[PDB]
Amino acid sequence: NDYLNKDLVSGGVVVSNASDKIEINNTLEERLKLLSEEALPAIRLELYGPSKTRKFF
Amino acid sequence: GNFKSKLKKAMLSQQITKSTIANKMRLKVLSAREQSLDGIFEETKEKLSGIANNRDEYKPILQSLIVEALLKLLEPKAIVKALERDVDLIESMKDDIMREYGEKAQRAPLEEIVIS
Amino acid sequence: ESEYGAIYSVSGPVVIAENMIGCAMYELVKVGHDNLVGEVIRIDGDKATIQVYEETAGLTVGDPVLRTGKPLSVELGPGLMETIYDGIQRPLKAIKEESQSIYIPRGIDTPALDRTIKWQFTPGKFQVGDHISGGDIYGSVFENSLISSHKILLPPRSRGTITWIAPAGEYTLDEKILEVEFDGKKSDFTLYHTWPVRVPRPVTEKLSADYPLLTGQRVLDALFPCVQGGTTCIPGAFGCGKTVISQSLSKYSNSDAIIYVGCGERGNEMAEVLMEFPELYTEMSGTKEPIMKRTTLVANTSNMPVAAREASIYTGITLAEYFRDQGKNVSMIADSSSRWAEALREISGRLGEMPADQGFPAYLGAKLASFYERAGKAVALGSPDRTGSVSIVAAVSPAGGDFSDPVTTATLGITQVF
Amino acid sequence: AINKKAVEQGFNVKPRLNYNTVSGVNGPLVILEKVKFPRYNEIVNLTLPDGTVRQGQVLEIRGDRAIVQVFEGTSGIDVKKTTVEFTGESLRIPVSEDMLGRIFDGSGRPIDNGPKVFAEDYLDINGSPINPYARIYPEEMISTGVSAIDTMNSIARGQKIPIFSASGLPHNEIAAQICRQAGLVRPTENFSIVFAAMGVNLETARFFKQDFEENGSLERTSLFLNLANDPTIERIITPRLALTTAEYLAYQTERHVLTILTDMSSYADALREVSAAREEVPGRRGYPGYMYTDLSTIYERAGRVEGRNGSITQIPILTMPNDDITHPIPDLTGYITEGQIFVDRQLHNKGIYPPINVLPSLSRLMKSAIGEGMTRKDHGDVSNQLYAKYAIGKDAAAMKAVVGEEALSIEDKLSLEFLEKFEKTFITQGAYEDRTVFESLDQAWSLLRIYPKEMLNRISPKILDEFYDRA
Amino acid sequence: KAVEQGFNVKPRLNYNTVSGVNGPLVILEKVKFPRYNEIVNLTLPDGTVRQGQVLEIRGDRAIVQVFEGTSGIDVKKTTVEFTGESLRIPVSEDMLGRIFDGSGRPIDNGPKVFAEDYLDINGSPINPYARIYPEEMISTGVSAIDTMNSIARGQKIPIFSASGLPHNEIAAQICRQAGLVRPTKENFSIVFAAMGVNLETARFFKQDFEENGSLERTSLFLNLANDPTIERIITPRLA
Ligand SMILES: Nc1ncnc2c1ncn2[C@@H]1O[C@H](COP(=O)(O)OP(=O)(O)O)[C@@H](O)[C@H]1O
Ligand SMILES: [Mg+2]
Repeated sequence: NDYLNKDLVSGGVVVSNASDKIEINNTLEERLKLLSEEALPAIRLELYGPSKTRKFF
Repeated sequence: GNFKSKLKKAMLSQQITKSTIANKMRLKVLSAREQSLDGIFEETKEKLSGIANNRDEYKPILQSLIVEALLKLLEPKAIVKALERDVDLIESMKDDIMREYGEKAQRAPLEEIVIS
Repeated sequence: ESEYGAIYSVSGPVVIAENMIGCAMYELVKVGHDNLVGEVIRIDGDKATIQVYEETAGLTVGDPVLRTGKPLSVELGPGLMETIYDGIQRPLKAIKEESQSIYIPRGIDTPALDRTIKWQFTPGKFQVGDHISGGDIYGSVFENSLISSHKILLPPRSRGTITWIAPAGEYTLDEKILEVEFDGKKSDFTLYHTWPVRVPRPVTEKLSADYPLLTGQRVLDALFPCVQGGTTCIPGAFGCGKTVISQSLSKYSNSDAIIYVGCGERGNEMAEVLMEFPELYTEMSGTKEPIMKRTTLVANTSNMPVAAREASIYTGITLAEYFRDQGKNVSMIADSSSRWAEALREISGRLGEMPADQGFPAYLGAKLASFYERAGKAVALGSPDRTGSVSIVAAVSPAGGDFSDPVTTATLGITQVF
Repeated sequence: AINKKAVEQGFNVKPRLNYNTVSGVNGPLVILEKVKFPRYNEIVNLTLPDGTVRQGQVLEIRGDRAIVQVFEGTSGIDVKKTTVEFTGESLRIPVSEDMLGRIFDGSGRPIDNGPKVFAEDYLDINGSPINPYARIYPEEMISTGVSAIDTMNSIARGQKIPIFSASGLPHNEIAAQICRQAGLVRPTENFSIVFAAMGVNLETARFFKQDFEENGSLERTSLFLNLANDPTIERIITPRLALTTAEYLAYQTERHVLTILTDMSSYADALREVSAAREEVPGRRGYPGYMYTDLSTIYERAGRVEGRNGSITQIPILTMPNDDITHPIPDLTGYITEGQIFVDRQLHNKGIYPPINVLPSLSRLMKSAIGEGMTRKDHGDVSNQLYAKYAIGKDAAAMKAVVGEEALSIEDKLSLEFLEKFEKTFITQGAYEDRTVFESLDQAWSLLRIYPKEMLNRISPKILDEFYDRA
Repeated sequence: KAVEQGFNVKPRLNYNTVSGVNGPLVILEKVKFPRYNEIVNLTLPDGTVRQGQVLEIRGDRAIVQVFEGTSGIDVKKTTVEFTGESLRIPVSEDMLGRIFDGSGRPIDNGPKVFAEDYLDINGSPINPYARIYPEEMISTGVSAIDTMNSIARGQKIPIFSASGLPHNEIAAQICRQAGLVRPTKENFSIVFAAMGVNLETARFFKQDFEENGSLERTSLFLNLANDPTIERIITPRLA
């Protein structure tokens, strides 16, 4: 009955265990927040292309 | 000085050879005694095999061995590994073993005996 | 599945795994999904404590733990000289080509000895139908111009009658070279064999060491000489010259082979050995030949996994012993044994054991004494009769430069040259 | 090329478990219970009741229990309302060539009022040990300008050589001078400087920032600033964020990196604090028994690797408690590092700068970086003779302290003259003076000319013929 | 006689209930009437047999110290058989002139000892009333000992040495030259136990016994530095 804040959440869910002490914030906003950080190198490669000075990985 | 040291070494070599011969003779005596004892035990093993092959004379011994082992275990249920020669002989004496364990342990008779 | 337990606890190098019924003490296991090598050091019901010889970062509770059923062992055969290993007998050069990286990948499994090289095997004095015991030289391969005859020894604790023996020719390590029957069961033997690193290799007889180990240093040769088959320690603070004495002895000593163990020490010290030894030549064989041709390196840098330091030491000595079984005079350089003691101390701390002097485990002195007893001049186990020696030269790094260090106190109690 | 397309799999969302199951807080450490498949070295985010997010590192895992060390401290954390989110990864730093010319917190957060590092990669800050087979032995000599270093403690590019100093000595000035004047003796450009500060007072940070800014090297310097009033435990990751950056610049971008790690003694203090929270068996003078390995994982992140035209030259700065070189921090640092520059309080009091005492100093890579084709052929003999005569002069000064000047031999008086001239001419240099190694080896021979040629017993006869009379 | 009670067979319980192995110690869980200080035989999965001493008992739990080490021991296939006695050594006067392990096993290629008795290695404290006060001086031959630190026959006096010092040579000289100042009317028998010594230390002592003809009078118990460590806790009591 504790519905998500619509101003901050556009979709998705927040799942939790019975005791309500372990949660997973699987919301579209949270997923996008994650993707914005783990996917940053890929985004930079897509936008500005390969770097010129980097020779090894 | 070198000459004196080397003569001392020669004398010590002589003495060590004597001591080593004496030690090998002593060990020869000890090994002969050990081999005599081993022969005695080999004859005892052959005699034990012979007695075990005599079924009528071997049955009381086998019962006593089983009951002694059960009394040491003091378990309600036991397993008995035995020669395939004796499985049939043991099967005919399970009730006797159970009752004898019960009386000799001053405890309720053994619940169950498996024959492995 | 039956051999698979699960990680229960991870703390530094120490992993406690559950459902490990059937594991033996000091048995080798593969921890995690990358198969990190480790050894069981404690059994508690179904839970086994394991010292992992690799980095444990990223190991999760529940990860698989495989029981290999074998102890930690080294592969012994042609292909040991000129090679550098990492402590658990992994070729660092190979690791570099396969990984194609400047690091050492976690849980990388690569053969200790090169299975692609073809060695020119020539049979020995033994022929089909003869009786062969452990340690008997039943062949010889040409490894390099310096080790011109690498002798193929029947593994110790092996016996029987030679059912089949290969002819002279070029064979890879995996190709069968001998077949010996003992009790109707025929055993197949190749150019190499495995030996546990924690059990010293047998000898026929340990002899008194009486020939000098000429290190090339005036002060060491004259005032404090070592013998071939002797045990030496070099305690000193940092910057005293423990690594330069060790490397000078590796370069110029009269030993036929060198096992240099860089135990918990600088990677740069291993880089300079690899760079310099190929450019230094010896006359022991009668012709100028790089000394790298008769040296093996076992490197566990200070920032490599700590628990592997012990392994490296036990690897080195084993390799040394192996070459002593061939009638060679080997010097094994442990630089430094204080780092092995510190690794034991760290594992003991992670285990919550009662500390001995300066935090070290109460069993450190016994371990050092047992390790140093593996040096000596000896008559090889098999035939033909041949005499070898292993000289252990160990650098000691006392904390603060104080020779009251427990490691220094144990070593000086063990060794014969100070 | 398409190598960077391997960055793919970065487009992946991994939902994270939030745990409102903290059980206890013991100083730097927080215990979490009922964790699902805890990961050993994982990094977790603790959201506090007031909304601030701290980071912690899982130090131990046991079944469902996980022990986490929180870098920013555990003050304000409560067992009842603090939440912990498990990221499923180890601590990583975002790396790009744009980190140069930026200033970051001790935990990596930019403090330039600039943007977040637009990551070209995410590198695990613990790194990996370099394969010893993949290393190159450093042999390219860096001319630091200081004659006490370039003639006698010759630093090679890729060397890890700390500065052993004390509380009040001018080690910051010496390090700044080295950063200002370092370069190859035989160049064939500039060093990229990675500066990590652990627990330094505001004055040190201001000094280093001003010195880099004046010198014009800030445009290629990346600063990680943990200050004396910043979280203590954070200092455990500051030298790893810096070195991980250096390893990126040096080995993946082909740069030559000079790494300054100021006050490794504060890093050792933080390590001791964490050890004390852990209830561990303390080592000598209370530091953890594993401090050697922990320091090795920092210092051993330097050198050169095969097939890559970059390098990392470390210069840790290490304050010796009570000026005692046998303290665990300097003692262990000296067993791990390839030499040490010893800043002396006795020379500092005597007005000398740089107060470098050459006798306790060492460069383990000098024997290979100096010589015929690399510096000049007199270098190694001239440094050995200088060391011998300096030690003899110290002995003669001690002897004079007892028996007076009148009783000294002729050789002892020559050694005293050498001592004063060596300390007040060759050792003494301007804070902005740079001397070529050929200028410093011409100053060395003038000191060695105080003695008859037959007293220079450590200089080979061929070198003493060619350079003694030279004039 | 007393030896006649030896003609008795006492079967042994073989347990296979090992529950822990940490260092020297093996914990075994479901013992029936565990006995303190009792000696047990551990059969390993490999099949080799080792010996252990029960260091503590608690209900059905026993803690055993394995003399030869716990390497290779597992909780599944390792069995432990309880002998029911403490550690007894076989003793004959034929032991003189022989060499044994630290555990008392012959290493001179001779046969086992044909026992005249099995004597507990812990002995029994001597009645202080049954003790005689030693007063017969032994000429060690060494002036530093005879004239200023004179040893009486029956005295317990160690040699406090350190490493790199000739304490083996001093002890060998004492054994070589020892004798009464005033002979009563014979050479000492010698019992030499070595714990964690080098191979050359044992060789030195053995060959110096060779050279002086005192080896026929000697029993050696050689636990060298390459032998099990815990076996050193029984070597001095067997000797
Ligand atoms: N025998 C020697 N001859 C010449 N220089 C030496 C010698 N021993 C040491 N050095 C010099 O001192 C440095 C420190 O010696 P090193 O072997 O690293 O000692 P440690 O292992 O005790 O730290 C060497 O790198 C070298 O520059
Ligand atoms: Mg060293």
